[PDB]
Amino acid sequence: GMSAWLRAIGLERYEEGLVHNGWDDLEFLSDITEEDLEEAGVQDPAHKRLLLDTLQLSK
Amino acid sequence: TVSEWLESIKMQQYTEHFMAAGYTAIEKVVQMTNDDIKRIGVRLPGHQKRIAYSLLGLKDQVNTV
Repeated sequence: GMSAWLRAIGLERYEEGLVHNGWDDLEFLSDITEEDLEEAGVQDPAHKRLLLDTLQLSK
Repeated sequence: TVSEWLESIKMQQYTEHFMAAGYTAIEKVVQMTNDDIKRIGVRLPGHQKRIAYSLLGLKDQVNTV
């Protein structure tokens, strides 16, 4: 999953939230959209932007 | 195939319940509304969107002759 992934950015505490939506896999989470984010509770602009940053930071 | 859809959206584990509920083929999968989704074995609010959203596309895709 994205346990150590979100750890590097400091979002580890969110993991489980993106688990109840099926984004608990770096198989398709690596190509997640801003739309498919808010559903996991990640509706906030800063949070969405943060996760998008991780897509290129950690990849 | 239903499998490719269910696996691409990371709903892999649902295929089991899906096919068991008679929705083994796309034509039937595009029929089941939101209620069916929740009944077959979907209690997660998030999965209730991953499937529903994608279903909307499938329902429209088959309508696009």
